[PDB]
Amino acid sequence: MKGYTVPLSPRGIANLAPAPPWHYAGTVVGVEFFTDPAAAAATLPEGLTPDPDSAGRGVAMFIDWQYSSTGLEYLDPARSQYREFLITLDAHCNGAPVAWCPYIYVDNDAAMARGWVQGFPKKLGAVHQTRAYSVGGPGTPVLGPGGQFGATASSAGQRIAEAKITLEQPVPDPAALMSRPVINLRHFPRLAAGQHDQPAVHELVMSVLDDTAVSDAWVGTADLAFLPAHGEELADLPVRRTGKGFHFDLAYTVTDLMTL
Amino acid sequence: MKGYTVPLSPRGIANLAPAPPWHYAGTVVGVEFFTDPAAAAATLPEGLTPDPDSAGRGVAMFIDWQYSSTGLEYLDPARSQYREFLITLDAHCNGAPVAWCPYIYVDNDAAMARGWVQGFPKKLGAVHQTRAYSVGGPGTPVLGPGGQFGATASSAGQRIAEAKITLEQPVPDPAALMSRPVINLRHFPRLAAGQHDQPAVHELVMSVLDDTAVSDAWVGTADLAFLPAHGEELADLPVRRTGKGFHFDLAYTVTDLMTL
Amino acid sequence: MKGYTVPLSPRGIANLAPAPPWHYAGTVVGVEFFTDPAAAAATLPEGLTPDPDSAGRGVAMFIDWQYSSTGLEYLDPARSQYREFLITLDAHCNGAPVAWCPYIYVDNDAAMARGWVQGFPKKLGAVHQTRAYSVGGPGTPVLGPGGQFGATASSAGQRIAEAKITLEQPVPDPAALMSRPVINLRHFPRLAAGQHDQPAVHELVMSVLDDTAVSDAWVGTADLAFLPAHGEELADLPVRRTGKGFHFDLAYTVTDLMTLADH
Amino acid sequence: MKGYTVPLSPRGIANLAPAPPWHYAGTVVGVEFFTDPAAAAATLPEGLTPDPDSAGRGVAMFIDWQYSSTGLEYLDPARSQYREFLITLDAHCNGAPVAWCPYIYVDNDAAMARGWVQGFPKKLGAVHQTRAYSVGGPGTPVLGPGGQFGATASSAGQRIAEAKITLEQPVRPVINLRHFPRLAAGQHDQPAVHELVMSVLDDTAVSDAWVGTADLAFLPAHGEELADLPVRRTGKGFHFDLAYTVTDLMTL
Repeated sequence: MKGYTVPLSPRGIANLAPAPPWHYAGTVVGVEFFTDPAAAAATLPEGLTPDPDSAGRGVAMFIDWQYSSTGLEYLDPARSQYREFLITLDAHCNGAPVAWCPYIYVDNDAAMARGWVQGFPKKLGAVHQTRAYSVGGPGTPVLGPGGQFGATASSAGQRIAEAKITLEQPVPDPAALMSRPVINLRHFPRLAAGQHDQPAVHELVMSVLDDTAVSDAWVGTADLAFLPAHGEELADLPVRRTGKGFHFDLAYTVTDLMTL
Repeated sequence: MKGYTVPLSPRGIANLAPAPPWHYAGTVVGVEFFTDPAAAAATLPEGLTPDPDSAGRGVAMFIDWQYSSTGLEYLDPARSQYREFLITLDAHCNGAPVAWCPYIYVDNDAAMARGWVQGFPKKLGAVHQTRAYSVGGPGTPVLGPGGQFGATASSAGQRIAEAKITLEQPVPDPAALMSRPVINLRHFPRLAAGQHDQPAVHELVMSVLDDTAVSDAWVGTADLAFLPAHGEELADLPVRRTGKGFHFDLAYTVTDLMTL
Repeated sequence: MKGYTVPLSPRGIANLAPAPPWHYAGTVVGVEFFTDPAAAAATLPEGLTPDPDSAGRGVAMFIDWQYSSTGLEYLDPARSQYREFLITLDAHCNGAPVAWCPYIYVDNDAAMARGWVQGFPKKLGAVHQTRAYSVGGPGTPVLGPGGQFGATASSAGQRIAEAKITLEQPVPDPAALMSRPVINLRHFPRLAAGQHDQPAVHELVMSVLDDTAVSDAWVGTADLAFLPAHGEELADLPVRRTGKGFHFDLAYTVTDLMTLADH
Repeated sequence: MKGYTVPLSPRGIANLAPAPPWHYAGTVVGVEFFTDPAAAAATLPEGLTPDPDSAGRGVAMFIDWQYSSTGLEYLDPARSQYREFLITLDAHCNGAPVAWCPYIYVDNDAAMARGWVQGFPKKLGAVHQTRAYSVGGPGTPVLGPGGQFGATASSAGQRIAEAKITLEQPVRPVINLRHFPRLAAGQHDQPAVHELVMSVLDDTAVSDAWVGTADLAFLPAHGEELADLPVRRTGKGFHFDLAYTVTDLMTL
């Protein structure tokens, strides 16, 4: 019986995800937004406190990802490619700026499972972003000044987020786009009677990323809306205003995770 | 904060699945099959031994499920309805006949997550079965003698199982269809460096079903094949012989789980 | 080459749909609704006029279908099963009551193609309805008094319709359900430059159904709303009030189609 | 009653596709292949004849497409993005070399409808290709020598094509059949539209083109005939970006 996640199996192939290293390359459409500080604070786990400078600030990201491990798994895009929508909210952890992730949606089950292991609270959704093609022409925006990119996310057949950015200038400090570490919550419940309120796993974690790289980073303006949907709470973080729109490529490897 | 599974949230609505009770009503197309005893034995976890009488016997099931909890969630079929394919394999636990579930596929993420909590090693797949309609006519089989029903399962765009049954007569003892208790494995890994081989949760469990009911049960003949697929190991349990085909409605409630 | 729809092929198997007969068995959750008479009239093709008694009335249906033809195609549910949401609107054709279908959504491409051939203006969508299971218990409504059934439709990831019905009693006259014949529009455009407004096929048709049967028909109360969505116009027929809710099984065969007027 | 395709509507918004112009930008992973000449010939419509020099040759393409029209429709990727797998087969038209398209699969209904209008015999499928990301790293190949790309296509939950290319080195009109049947009794063998057409592309552009080696197989599937053009051997694999606009179609 081999495997990292279920199903465990004789050859360790059937598992939804094998053991790390997990490698990632993606393209991000991002929007800085501001919600009610109290609404953001309401989502925070016990160990985190509101950001004393930017409470209410968040970032919405729509990402086209490609995953691989040690065996050129990216040659199997029917399993290795997925699209993802998440928000993070500014917070502090012991006086240090961090980014809490309350909600995140993906269109792939393996990504969802790798997510839960990392503490990303992933559910299935349908996510899309405008793509730039280097050939150019009227079927594509330019990845440069004036380039417009749309993005959307749905869950259970309901639209939950719609966004648009217009690029203006290169990001002068690309590496600093990843400055705030992400905080997550590994959580796995119990089903034994009497224990439904006593999860087997429940721990605050900090995302650890190896060999992070950012390229082709652009900044501009942005529009963003969250839409009310049955069975979702994203829109309870209403967009009071939008800040910068961002477009960049992102790569890293995951082999570790810090339990806080 | 509130909720049973992730994401936890201010109102406990965004969670992929709320706490039990979980109620189920389903229609099952079932096929008894026989594979190599050694191939079946290779899938067994520590704690289970080969069945001394029927090693190699298993049952493939294709199910059209509807879920609900305490608030008429069946009124939201976009979330509550799903289709599922699984196999069980005859085994023994401490000299008692049981049914081990190595592989199971479902077309809904909430069902998948509830599955992991139960120890069902669910992955996403596309599952279909012929339906009988009371109105009759050339668009439907009869739920009765001569009625033919097809069923298929795919995962990652690859067909993994194809089945057909032809009904002959009512099941003589419908209550006995669910006689072998199902054994599963709750399993949730760690990502902390050095601990990828030390899962946080790893325990054999017995499925506990409340108020189990079966109706409209028919038996007849069957054909079943498992197809080799990249990233799957189902077809490593080759169908050497097909036994009985079954068609029945099934209902039960989940509130508990027995850790062995 | 062989085949009925594209792709045509050496063996006539690859086609999205073969020739009729097309057989259908389905379960319907239906809602009678009332919108603005002028909104309904705005969708009507040339040839149809407003209903002088019930202008603004329509019916929304959510259907779990199973298709088959001459070879037990229902044994291949990955191709033959699908879910469908449509509306019809009361109208008149030369003084006769008919039902115009402006919008319809389905989760299966073969159904979409067979639809286009019939003049049903089908697009892809995601459609669901609560199911009743004979075994009973807390996972299912009863198909009977008090039974509640929800239904929804989305397109392109946007929710466009949400419905609920509560059953009260058997339909008194099931034979008279959806008694208005359905009118559709076969339409296939041209792409040749200069001809983008000169479609190759453009004709009003009346749906012809063979051996129609209904069973297990119940009526009760209903709630229905259409939701605004980008790239959709369904919600421009706002539900001002709802009438009866319905639940029934439906079966028929298609082999024919009546052309009313070409272009 | 405005609109280009159905549904026609009061505002012309609900239609599956509006009128041209239709603009496209895409990335192609492709494989040249050789099947049995007689198998290719069996797919040919009236009006096309076997290629006297390369009968049996075809090309398989897996494409990640983005569409737009006159209103920045590419800002709505939930409708405007799609993935497509097709094959073409070498043939001749009136003594002249062309590429016949017998089979093609897309993951989007609007693309399927625009396809039928063009005479592409599109059905729904699930199509995927490896993507190259500029940022680089172990999650992506690098366009250039040694760069490896996989691609697959499925239909009705069945895998029908699997391909892989390895790039080595930097670097025919399509014929289709518009076809729309009749349902009126007695007329099921008498289609309302049935005409051979040549694809007309405006402002075509190709960029960043690479060729290399390739593997390709078509898998037998219920309800499909693609694998009845068995890949006997593969030629070149290739990778490139492609753009063009559609406003016209030539009836032959």
